[PDB]
Amino acid sequence: MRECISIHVGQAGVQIGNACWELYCLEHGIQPDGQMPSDKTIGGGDDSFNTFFSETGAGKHVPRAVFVDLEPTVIDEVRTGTYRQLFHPEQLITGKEDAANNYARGHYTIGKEIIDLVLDRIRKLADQCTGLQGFLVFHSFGGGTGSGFTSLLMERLSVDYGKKSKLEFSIYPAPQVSTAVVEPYNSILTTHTTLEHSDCAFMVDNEAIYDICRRNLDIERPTYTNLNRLISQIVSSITASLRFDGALNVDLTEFQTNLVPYPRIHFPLATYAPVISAEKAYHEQLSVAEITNACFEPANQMVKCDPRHGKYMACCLLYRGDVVPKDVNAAIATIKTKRSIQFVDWCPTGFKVGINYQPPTVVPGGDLAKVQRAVCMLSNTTAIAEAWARLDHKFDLMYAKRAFVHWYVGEGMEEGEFSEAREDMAALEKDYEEVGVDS
Amino acid sequence: MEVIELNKCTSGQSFEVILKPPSDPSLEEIQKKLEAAEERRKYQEAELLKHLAE
Amino acid sequence: MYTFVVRDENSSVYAEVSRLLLATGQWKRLRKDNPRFNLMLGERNRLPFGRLGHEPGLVQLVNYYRGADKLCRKASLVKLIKTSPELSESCTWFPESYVIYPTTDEREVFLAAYNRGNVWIAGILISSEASELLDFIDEQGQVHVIQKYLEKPLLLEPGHRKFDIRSWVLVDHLYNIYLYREGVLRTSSEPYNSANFQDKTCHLTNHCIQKEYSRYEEGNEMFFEEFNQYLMDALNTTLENSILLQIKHIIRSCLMCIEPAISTKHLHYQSFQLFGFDFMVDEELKVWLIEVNGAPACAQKLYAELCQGIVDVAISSVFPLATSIFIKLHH
Amino acid sequence: MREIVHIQAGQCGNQIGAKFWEVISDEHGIDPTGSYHGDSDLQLERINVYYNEATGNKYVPRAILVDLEPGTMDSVRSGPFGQIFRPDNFVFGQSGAGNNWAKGHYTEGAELVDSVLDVVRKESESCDCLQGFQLTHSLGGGTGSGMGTLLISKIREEYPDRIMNTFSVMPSPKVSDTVVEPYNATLSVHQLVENTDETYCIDNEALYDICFRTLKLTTPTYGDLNHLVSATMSGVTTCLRFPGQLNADLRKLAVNMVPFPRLHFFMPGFAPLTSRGSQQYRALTVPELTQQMFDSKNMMAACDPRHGRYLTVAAIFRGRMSMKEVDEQMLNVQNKNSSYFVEWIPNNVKTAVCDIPPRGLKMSATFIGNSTAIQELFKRISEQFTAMFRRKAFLHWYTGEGMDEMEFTEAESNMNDLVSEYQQYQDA
Ligand SMILES: CC[C@]1(O)C[C@@H]2CN(CCc3c([nH]c4cc(F)ccc34)[C@@](C(=O)OC)(c3cc4c(cc3OC)N(C)[C@H]3[C@@](O)(C(=O)OC)[C@H](OC(C)=O)[C@]5(CC)C=CCN6CC[C@]43[C@@H]65)C2)C1
Ligand SMILES: Nc1nc2c(ncn2[C@@H]2O[C@H](COP(=O)(O)OP(=O)(O)OP(=O)(O)O)[C@@H](O)[C@H]2O)c(=O)[nH]1
Ligand SMILES: Nc1nc2c(ncn2[C@@H]2O[C@H](COP(=O)(O)OP(=O)(O)O)[C@@H](O)[C@H]2O)c(=O)[nH]1
Ligand SMILES: [Ca+2]
Ligand SMILES: [Mg+2]
Repeated sequence: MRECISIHVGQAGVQIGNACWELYCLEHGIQPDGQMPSDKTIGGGDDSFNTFFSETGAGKHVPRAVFVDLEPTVIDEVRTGTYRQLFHPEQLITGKEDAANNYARGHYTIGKEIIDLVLDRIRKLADQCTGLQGFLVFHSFGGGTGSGFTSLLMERLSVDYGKKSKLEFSIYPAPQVSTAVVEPYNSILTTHTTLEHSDCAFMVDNEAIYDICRRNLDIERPTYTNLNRLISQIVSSITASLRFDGALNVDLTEFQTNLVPYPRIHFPLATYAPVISAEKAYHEQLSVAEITNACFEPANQMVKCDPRHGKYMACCLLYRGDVVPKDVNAAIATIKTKRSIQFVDWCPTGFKVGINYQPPTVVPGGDLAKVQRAVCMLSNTTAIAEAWARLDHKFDLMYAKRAFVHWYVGEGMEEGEFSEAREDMAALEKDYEEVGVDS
Repeated sequence: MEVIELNKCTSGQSFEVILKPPSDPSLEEIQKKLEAAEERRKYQEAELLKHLAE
Repeated sequence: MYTFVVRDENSSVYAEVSRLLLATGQWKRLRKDNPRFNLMLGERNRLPFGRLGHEPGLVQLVNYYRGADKLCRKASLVKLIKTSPELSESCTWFPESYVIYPTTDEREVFLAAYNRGNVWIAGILISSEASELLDFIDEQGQVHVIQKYLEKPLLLEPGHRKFDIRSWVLVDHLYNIYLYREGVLRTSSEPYNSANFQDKTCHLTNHCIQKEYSRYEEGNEMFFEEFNQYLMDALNTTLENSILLQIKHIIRSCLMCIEPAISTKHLHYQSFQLFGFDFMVDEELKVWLIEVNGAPACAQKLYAELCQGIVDVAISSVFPLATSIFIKLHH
Repeated sequence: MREIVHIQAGQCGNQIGAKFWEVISDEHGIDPTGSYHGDSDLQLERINVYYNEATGNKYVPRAILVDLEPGTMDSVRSGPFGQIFRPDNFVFGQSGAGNNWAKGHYTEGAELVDSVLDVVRKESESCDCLQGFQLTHSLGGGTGSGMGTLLISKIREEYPDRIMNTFSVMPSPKVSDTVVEPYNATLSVHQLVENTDETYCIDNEALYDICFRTLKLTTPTYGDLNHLVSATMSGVTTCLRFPGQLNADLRKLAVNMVPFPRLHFFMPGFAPLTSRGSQQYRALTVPELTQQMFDSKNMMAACDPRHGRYLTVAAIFRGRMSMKEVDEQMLNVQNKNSSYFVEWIPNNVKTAVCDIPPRGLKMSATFIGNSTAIQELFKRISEQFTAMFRRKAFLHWYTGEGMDEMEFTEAESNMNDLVSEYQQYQDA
């Protein structure tokens, strides 16, 4: 067993992190105080769930997690909230004032004054790891910390841990819930810097989460707790394989190998179904056919885009609940004739499939109903470059007038780093188009 | 069409199904980057304090 | 009030559309790069599809089906028919064609069936023995297609002249397939040249290569009431029975084939689009499909009517305001 | 605790400052003696943005009161909440400034400034995490105008990296009859253009019209004007004083509102408008809140929004209402009048909703626009300035304090540049 360390950066990473660790605990039967009756190795072990938890002589299972916000408001909630015994203080790291939705202030100005203390607290976790495999980094693109500190920490982690893997869970900026008009700036900036230090990035457009919450959960104006519970499920699906017995995606290097043939095109599209309101008065349960088909509907993706107008390089079906292979292939058979699922010549048309018999765990009281089977698809499609195009277009509109640029320059960043980052994204968009050029 | 690598636990199953075959900076350079920046800024601020003293 | 932007300034068709829409007091035109539109009359090239359907508060509708270029490019149309079960060699209405590259093409598979009264066609170039044809495509550098030339066309009288037929098909967001009831034959001024064709004007009936060499029709446009009245008197039939039934079956088959790849049923933006379909009626009254045009122009006589139908079928149906010129091809 | 140091200088500055303090004190549940008596944990969460605490669990406005003459101080000490202010925080002289900017900036106020700065630096050395400063003052007089901006130049030199914020009351011949006010405003605007991060332009032209026209108040008093001015100040500071996501500190606010450093002059707006003492009979609907607060008749600077384009915009709603309907209504505004928001700042309108309504309303909306239409404000003052200055009229009241004409030519130039600068981005 090889341990995985989570790193929650910024308000979004921290609040998403909190929801994941609550979902995680429910799933492995760990109580709000790290106690886990079902573990019979008191004091430790090397079970599959020890990749995400380490063990205390007195019986505590404590996340291999580190939270870091540049101000105290949010992590204070964790220090005081319901799961406060689960983390020990050394891993909740908070600063004085924040990065004011300014990438340059999180990377250059305030970052420098905290990078070392954070790397310290991280190495403390590596030291109690028999065979550490890599990092799971949770952050937003749009704030100052989540973009600019996160890109600084990444570059340090690559220097300090070359052998290790790093996956991202990245919250893509959406007007319906954004709190800054500079978010496209911070998003290009931190994607450019981080591209070469992240092995696999799971982008979640707050826009997509928001509509799923309105359309399928009947939530008038979804809040961050709605958004984050849904994100906790998608994320739990993608990490189920590292915390449970299985033979698919059993270590971070396999997300690389299964999903990412090209290092820069490391942004696989997640798709999840079924999302059912727990308020629905009885629900006609969905079939393997029905849930697997759902996976090719844009309205179920973590990023709106049209994978018909691009090619595939990889595709994973992660099932949870009551599923047997015959059904899955029966299902894949039908849709293969109904849908437009063209791969890139230099790749085979196939699906890797993972089934975990234990159905999706529902947060008691939450908005999600408890379904007898569920599925997350991880497809590396080129249609996800739609999301790059529209974010790059917003950057261009503002940048051609230098609007707000003076805030980043005022922190010591040179105007030129803007065009460098955007030039990268222009290359990245060309890469994407080359791969999917055919029809 | 072809089911490969089938593996079964008591938690679930794993397998592949293929329908058709085919056909870095250093802690050194990082400091020069950051310091140059806090440089570019401390100078801008001092340009400001100098104008304010005029 | 609805808003719309105009991003293809050389569209006679959508100049009239925006003219009508404005002429209603319920539509405003925006700066082309203002994101807060309801209707994009989009560009012809690299229309930014991925930017549509992400403006909250806005239902957005655009006048092109992404992916519809597979049906409207000559290299692609051929590949679409051949490599698609719903059409395939199941096809009796498309001339024999092959794609070819000026040195996954068919220049070798083309010679194969060539061993057999062989006349073919390529800015175009027709011939009877290959070599010269294959040589021509090797001259230029863009992919080229070589379909059998239709040796025995149906010839209008008086004149003994060749014609093609243009039908405009509108497809709305629901994927209704609408056939404007008025069509046009683009005739020829000079009589068809049985022996010897490498001259053109009298074979190629394109309006341009004929307002440059031309008598019986104004502008060389024969509309349907006259072509029907002619068919009755010379062939004892109707346009309906003889031609239109095959046209509808060709339009309906083509667009349903690609409907899974370009439908916008559950998409975050909607599409409609106007197609120009071009047909060839041969000696035996068998219709053949030539090209599909993704940005048709109209005929001057008919702009008024087709352009109000577009507004009513395709735009007012999605943004309603404060006895039909079309034939819905029921699939 | 991200604290804010409040400075109020001059008659106007001290009178709208004292009225800001009694209004937010209510909102937070502090009585004139500094004791909390509220019915909500929401009232105390961010209390330390504007207050200090002492033994007895009393709250003291983090506020400094400055005038070159001794009234007003007396007026404020003997006002409703007069007794809450730390007494050592009253800093005042005796001479006065005679509505003379040079007296405030250079001569009289020079003598007094350091005593103001020691209370400022005292209050600052006592802060966990200082956001910056907020000053209230007028531009038409001598003390708030000339000494107000002197203090901004000093404070910025001591705190070059904190945020400087002002509520700057602009003069209008509809309300006052001192001929030199256009001089004191143009010398002040030059200063504000160079040394503040955010300035709310409270225009006495717009406050007068709202009171006379809209509110039917045919003999308006300053208390009437200041009623509108404290509703606005309360409004535009909600996001700093309660919990929330949008614009919750001054730097956050500046990064959202200020796309270019000199264009930091804001049009406040508010709805519903109301006379002091106006019995309020029915709430507004969320759609009435919205169309109204973007209405020109509700702006606190006298400028026509439809004569410009909005660069950035912040909207604040207060009271129990539906997020869904606010969001739908804010979206319709931008979609129905979309040419009024520059297309090259995507999504330039940010919205917050606070549950706690202001005093006496069940529902209000506060608007903060950074519109190029505010050039109309600077053109009005520049035209009044030019008419006198082209004959150097009244200059001796200033040259006799030591000033030189050239300093006038420079203010006039830097403000004409500010106008031409707004015009640039209004065409673009
Ligand atoms: C909110 C703070 C204030 O209270 C607002 C004001 C002024 N102030 C003192 C109060 C006062 C007023 N009037 C007075 C006459 C006196 F002998 C002594 C005192 C006053 C005002 C009032 O209550 O009026 C009934 C009052 C005053 C004025 C006014 C309206 C108004 O109220 C609707 N105009 C719009 C101005 C005026 O120039 C014009 O029309 O052109 C624009 C006036 O010319 C006319 C009408 O002919 C007038 C009238 C004396 C002429 C000379 C100097 N201008 C300076 C202000 C202006 C005058 C209330 C501050
Ligand atoms: N879905 C979701 N998105 C969030 C959440 N919190 C923050 N975000 C995203 O983050 C963006 C704002 O920037 P943040 O990443 O939160 O910045 P921060 O963590 O507050 O740190 P600062 O740089 O100091 O602002 C918003 O536009 C959101 O899209 C959350 O809890 N859930
Ligand atoms: N809105 C409002 N404006 C005021 C008030 N008091 C003064 N003013 C404005 O301020 C200008 C005079 O400035 P003044 O008070 O003499 O400045 P000071 O000498 O520095 O205190 C006038 O033109 C008024 O329009 C007030 O209570 N409310
Ligand atoms: Ca164990
Ligand atoms: Mg934060």
